[PDB]
Amino acid sequence: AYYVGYLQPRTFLLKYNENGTITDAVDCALDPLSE
Amino acid sequence: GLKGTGVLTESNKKFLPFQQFGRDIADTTDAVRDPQTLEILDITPCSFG
Repeated sequence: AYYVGYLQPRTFLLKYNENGTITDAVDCALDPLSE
Repeated sequence: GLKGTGVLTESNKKFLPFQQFGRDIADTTDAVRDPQTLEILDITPCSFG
């Protein structure tokens, strides 16, 4: 099975760790808790 | 092309193999890759007060 998504102009708050690896993110237009 | 002033000490930063610049809290470049030897070098501005 193969999966196709589509890209939208969207703001994220990226959680960089101490090693420089993005470990988590918040989709800033998902829900009002994310805002 | 990245112009700046500071001391070029050893960074001790674990860059990913594609990464070239290091930023910490702002638009300043905290760490930079050497273009020739690929050693990761810190940028600390010269001592002030």
